[PDB]
Amino acid sequence: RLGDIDFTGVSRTRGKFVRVTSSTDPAEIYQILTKQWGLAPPHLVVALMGGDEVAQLKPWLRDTLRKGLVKAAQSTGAWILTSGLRFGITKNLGQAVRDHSLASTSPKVRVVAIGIAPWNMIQNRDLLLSAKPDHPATYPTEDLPYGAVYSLDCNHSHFILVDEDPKRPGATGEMRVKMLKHISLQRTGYGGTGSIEIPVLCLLVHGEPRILQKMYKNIQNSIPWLILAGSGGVADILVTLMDRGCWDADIVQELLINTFPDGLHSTEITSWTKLIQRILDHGHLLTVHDPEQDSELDTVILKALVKACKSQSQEAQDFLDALKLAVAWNRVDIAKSEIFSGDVQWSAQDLEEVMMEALVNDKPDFVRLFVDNG
Amino acid sequence: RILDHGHLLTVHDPEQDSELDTVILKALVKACKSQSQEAQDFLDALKLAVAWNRVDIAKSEIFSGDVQWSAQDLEEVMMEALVNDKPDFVRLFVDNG
Amino acid sequence: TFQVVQENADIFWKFQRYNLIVEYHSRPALAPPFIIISHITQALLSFIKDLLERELPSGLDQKLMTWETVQKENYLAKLEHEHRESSGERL
Repeated sequence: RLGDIDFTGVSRTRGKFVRVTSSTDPAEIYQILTKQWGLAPPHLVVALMGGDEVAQLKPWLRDTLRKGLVKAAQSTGAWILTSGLRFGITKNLGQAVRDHSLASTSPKVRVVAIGIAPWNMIQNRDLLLSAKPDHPATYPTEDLPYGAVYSLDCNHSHFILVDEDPKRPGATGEMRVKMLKHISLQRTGYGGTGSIEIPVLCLLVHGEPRILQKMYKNIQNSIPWLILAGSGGVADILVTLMDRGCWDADIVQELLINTFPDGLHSTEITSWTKLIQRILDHGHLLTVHDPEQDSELDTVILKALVKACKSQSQEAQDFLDALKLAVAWNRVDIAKSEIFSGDVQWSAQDLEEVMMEALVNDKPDFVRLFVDNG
Repeated sequence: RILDHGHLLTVHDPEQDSELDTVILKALVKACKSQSQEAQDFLDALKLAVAWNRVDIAKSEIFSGDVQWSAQDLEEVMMEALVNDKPDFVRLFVDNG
Repeated sequence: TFQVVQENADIFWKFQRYNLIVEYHSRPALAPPFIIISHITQALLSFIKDLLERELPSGLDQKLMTWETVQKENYLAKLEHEHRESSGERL
């Protein structure tokens, strides 16, 4: 069921949406996103996995995060997967995406804020139940309180509304995980000639213990994660344990109890402890972003992606996909530090396509680097 | 018994710091913070920090993680910063909800 | 006086040129003594019944406002960055 939404409020904007069930194949959803709605295959997918809690980020940290994310996404064509609900970090991030879209003089690269929200958490769903192809449904925007129901953000251009699964109350999370896994196995460009595998990345902002299962499932699907240093929720636990260097059951139990005193369930605490241990067992898929120190989100994104790929395999072909990504963002220093450091042998035939991409994309630093490297 | 308190004691070294107002504000906020952790207690200290246009001291001490600050909490302090020609505190309060 | 004035005289000429061009925008296309035809036509049209200073649709106006805000943010960020990389601040 596909329909268009005409938001009514301060700014009149038109947005698309589709109702989808938990039994749907993600291939169909990706196909309709790419073709039916005319969205080009993204060069970068960033998924927000938090910010819906009662506690919110500081306005300075929120603004830094939104500015860094938009700046990193504007280099190429990026998708920002969030819950299409006007609340928390999602509202401000969608507003920043919309502001960048209006102010972008080059429509060649587009930052699209996709919204995946549960159907039962939609305010005035009957208003959009019409979905007349000739007349798009009119939807009013209201800043509801925390509660348990929100209104769709008008700044998200496209939506993926998922119905609740009668089996388990995790339909939206499973759908998000499946969509991320399916997107991670696609090609960046229209054809598989000079196109790379789509880099899918997840961002954590003040997670709750309920999302640990979904985070571990994503890690099992082998997609990198970025953790905010000063987020507030599970992000603090993860960054503290990684700073400590080693994780033990007592330490993580104590930290989880201190950060979430309201959570008092022995089985739940043990399950969360096991989930955290298995999550940290990977490590190469985990990365810390500290806006106070680095504040360069694109640098952290590239470092996380190349770290994940390098941990995956040592073949030079694996780095070549990462090398193209490093070229695309004109981060020659990151490429020199990570890809071109001793271990990886690089033949002339290997660098032919990458040299073409650097030459035709007006990146002279990479041209010099490739000439200097055989 | 005097040193048992400690939070009420502060050292001023004119050779090193020589900024008496900074030491005074630090001592006052330290005493109040040791007294209680309620945000209302810091609000009286926040107004004092505003009055001396010491935005750095306020950011270091009052606005560091521990103390939750609601919009209704900052209304009067925002008024004081706005009407007293302190723009740094206006920026800080706008950035803080 | 010539040496002191020339630079300000150029700017003043540009400022005056704005007003003169605005003035020629509304002027009838027929030079006098012909201009009487234009005046009669204008009076008759008034009795019977602007490239500059234009009004834009709501969507375009909002887009331009957001674009100007983005440009202002970029300009302020550039100023802050150039101040941060200054020799004095580095020292």
